[PDB]
Amino acid sequence: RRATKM
Amino acid sequence: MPFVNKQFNYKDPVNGVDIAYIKIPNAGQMQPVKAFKIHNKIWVIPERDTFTNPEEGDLNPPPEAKQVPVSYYDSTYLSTDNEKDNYLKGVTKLFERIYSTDLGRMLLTSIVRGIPFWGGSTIDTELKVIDTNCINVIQPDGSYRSEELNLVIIGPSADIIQFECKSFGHEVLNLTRNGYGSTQYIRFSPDFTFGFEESLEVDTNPLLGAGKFATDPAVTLAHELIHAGHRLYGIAINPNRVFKVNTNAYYEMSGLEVSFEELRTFGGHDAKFIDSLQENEFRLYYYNKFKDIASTLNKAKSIVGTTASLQYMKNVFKEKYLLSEDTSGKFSVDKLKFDKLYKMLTEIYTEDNFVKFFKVLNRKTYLNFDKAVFKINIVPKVNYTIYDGFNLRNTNLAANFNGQNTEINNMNFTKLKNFTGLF
Ligand SMILES: [Zn+2]
Repeated sequence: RRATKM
Repeated sequence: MPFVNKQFNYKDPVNGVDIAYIKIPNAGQMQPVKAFKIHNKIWVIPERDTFTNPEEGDLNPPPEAKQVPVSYYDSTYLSTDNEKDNYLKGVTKLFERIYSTDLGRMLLTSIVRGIPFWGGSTIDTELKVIDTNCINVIQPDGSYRSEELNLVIIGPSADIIQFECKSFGHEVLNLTRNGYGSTQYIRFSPDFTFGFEESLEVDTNPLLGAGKFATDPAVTLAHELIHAGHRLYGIAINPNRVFKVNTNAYYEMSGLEVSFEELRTFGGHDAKFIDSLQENEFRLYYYNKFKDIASTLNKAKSIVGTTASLQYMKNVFKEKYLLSEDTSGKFSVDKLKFDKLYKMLTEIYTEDNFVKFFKVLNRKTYLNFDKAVFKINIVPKVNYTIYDGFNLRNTNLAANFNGQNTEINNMNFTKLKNFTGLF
């Protein structure tokens, strides 16, 4: 996953 | 030699072999989509992903006051043949950039060898493939043939910037966590990239920065390929195992937890948040899984199908899991070899190490805040190359990561959305 919800 | 021997054009006529209409095992219905096999065991589908998840087939964006801060919607992206042609060429170029590095060659080699285990049979005396690790290819005569594959690169679903590794599960088996492995579908786009800030205190702050530097898309793809590697060898860490971030005040006030699987994948200092005891726990757990696969392989007597011989398959998995074989021919897992393979897949293949090989600027941690999304076009050589990415040699963009500097190399980036201050 490219990034967290941030 | 190149990783992709043919420079496919989206409009090239189908041949039923490496350019064909296919259907994926989504346990549902779908019209066939045009796909391209760019390398042994690897396919690219230039379509938005409305297939792997039936509940995610709508590309239309909900009302304005309903959208998540870090997200980007455009129902029309990747709908035309020209876009699909550029998508195919962009993805191909990134595979070449990755393959041109020693680390990339190592990772891709591991991925190709990581054939999902044949554990679909209900009787332990015969090995059988799991159909969800295959795709159905339309042959020249109009009939369908089942083909096993390890990886598929497909366009994103509704939220264009939510890149991730996806795979079909089993009724009882946890394929990505039981050593078996499963075909991986990576939602990804080479037509956009993200901004980050050069100062750590700014990059990890939700209120500062506009995203001055652009992430090299080759790193972004490598990140997903690393996850695919873990999942193909069935050693991904359960997403329920997370780090309750307590090293960032802003993360803390939001109670955000980041999975160990993501920290491991980024590597560097991020990987250190996973303590030694838990690290040993997982290592032993997967060692036991490789052992069970060895025991299952021994009980096997026959093979299902006539595509390959039992001797061939038993050997294909001996090479994948690097098992040992005694005089009688029985298989066993060797500690040294297991530790070496496990370490290669989890510690050598990391985002941080790829940054070193590409010689680019990149986020220093996964525990930061997104800044912006940019539209880009890496296909023209005057814009981006296999060897230098955006930092073109013998030009003003060669030094100091000037090619990734969106302010200096402004003609290569169009900012579509700012995320700063919206968290
Ligand atoms: Zn990730």
